[PDB]
Amino acid sequence: TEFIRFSGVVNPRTISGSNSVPSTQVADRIEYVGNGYINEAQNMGWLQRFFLNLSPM
Amino acid sequence: CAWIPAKPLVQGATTAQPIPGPVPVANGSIFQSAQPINYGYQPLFEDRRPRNIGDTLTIVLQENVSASKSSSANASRDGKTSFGFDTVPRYLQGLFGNSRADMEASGGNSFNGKGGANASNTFSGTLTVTVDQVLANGNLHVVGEKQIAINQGTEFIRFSGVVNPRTISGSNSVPSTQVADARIEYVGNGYINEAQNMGWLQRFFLNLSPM
Amino acid sequence: CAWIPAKPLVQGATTAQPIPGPVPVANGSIFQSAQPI
Amino acid sequence: TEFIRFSGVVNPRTISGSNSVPSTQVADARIEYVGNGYINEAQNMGWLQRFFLNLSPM
Amino acid sequence: TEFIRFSGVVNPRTISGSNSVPSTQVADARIEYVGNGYINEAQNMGWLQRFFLNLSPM
Amino acid sequence: CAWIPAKPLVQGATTAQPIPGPVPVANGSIFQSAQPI
Amino acid sequence: LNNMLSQLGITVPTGTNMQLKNVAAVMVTASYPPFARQGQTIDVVVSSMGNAKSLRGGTLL
Repeated sequence: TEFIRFSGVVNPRTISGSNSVPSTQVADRIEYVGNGYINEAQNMGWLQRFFLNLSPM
Repeated sequence: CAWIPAKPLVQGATTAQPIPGPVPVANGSIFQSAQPINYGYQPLFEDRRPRNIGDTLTIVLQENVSASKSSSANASRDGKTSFGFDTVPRYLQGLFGNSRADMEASGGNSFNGKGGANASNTFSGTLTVTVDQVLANGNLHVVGEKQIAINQGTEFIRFSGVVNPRTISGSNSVPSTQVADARIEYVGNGYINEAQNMGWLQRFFLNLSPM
Repeated sequence: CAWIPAKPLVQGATTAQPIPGPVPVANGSIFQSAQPI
Repeated sequence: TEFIRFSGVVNPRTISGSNSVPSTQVADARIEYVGNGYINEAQNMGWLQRFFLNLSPM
Repeated sequence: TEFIRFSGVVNPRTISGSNSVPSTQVADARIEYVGNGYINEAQNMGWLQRFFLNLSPM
Repeated sequence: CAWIPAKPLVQGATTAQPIPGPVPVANGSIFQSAQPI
Repeated sequence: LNNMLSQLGITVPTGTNMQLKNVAAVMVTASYPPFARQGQTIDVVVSSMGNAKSLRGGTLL
């Protein structure tokens, strides 16, 4: 599954026509996250992450 | 064998002796009736749709169904880390003097799954059916069969369904797609049909043999 | 086997004998109703 | 034999002209297109292969 | 079998013409398109491969 | 196996017998209502 | 017109010219009076709907 979440503050004067407002006109959060093994395959892995954060060079 | 007794599908006499008719009544008229059979009312300008049990209707199958389904998924992860001095300062020899800190590692995980399915059928025949009964709303239950014996076997084409007496267009014809409860059978007999059967052992293996 | 007994999906008789209809009422009219449903 | 079965709820205003309505306009659309005989049997996985698919690692 | 399920909240003013509204105009859009059978089973990772993916270093 | 019992997703009868309707009221009108819903 | 013909028992093929000029689609409006009885009759107003030129001696069906 994929979750797309949006949050912000919209001034009720930039809304144009068909109740649409570009995200660039919204003040204050965009998340596009996934689940399942498809999402799991994009994680570094504990050992590789530890080496990246600690291994010299 | 070809000499085994057999009954042709067109059974009974293939001839009819014409009836002489009725002797005229000496009523002074050259015209003579012929014992009218049906006394029911028949409209003139209507499309002569089937209306009673014995009425016949023409069905154009023109069936064409096609369904497809596909799905796929994949997931690939690849990583490789390395670290090595190959030359260690004198002051750092304590921690990395040997290959103590020298490290190398690799890892991979690839998965790919796929699936699909298809199902299509077509039918391009014409079969004349007969009304079986008249429903409460006026819909007609039509059932018909046709047997053809080209040579060395027979084929039966049977149709059944419910036809609304308003989709019949012009020459008493209605597409099969407009018939509800469509039951269509096109079966055969003889060694030609027998050759298309799997066989008991192959069928058992197909239904039971692993893989 | 192909000789195993089987029942075609189109079961029942494939023929219908037409009904003769109702004898006319001697009301002096050629037109005769047909029992409206 | 092949059985094509349809079920759903149709609003009596999307029916256009010759008593026809697209399946996309029918709510609760249940569509089945199934088959029988050895033709359909040949498209089944098989017990052992299905067990391996559902249980065998990787 | 495949199940396509949709859920959401639709403002009764974006419905245009023939009772149609784009999914992008529906709030709380929940869309599921799932499958069953061995076709769907073949797209699962497998217990051992999933464990290695979630735990095996690198 | 393909011979295991299964229930098609389109369950229940696939046929509906039409209702004859209501007998007319001898009110002198050819038009007859149909129980508005 | 095709629906009426089919109901009467005539099914015109879907693909046809059907270029007639003796008929006009109309809207009929009536005033249901209070305490209306089943057998009573009321006056109606018929107004052309499409591009009919006139309804001089027409018949509402």
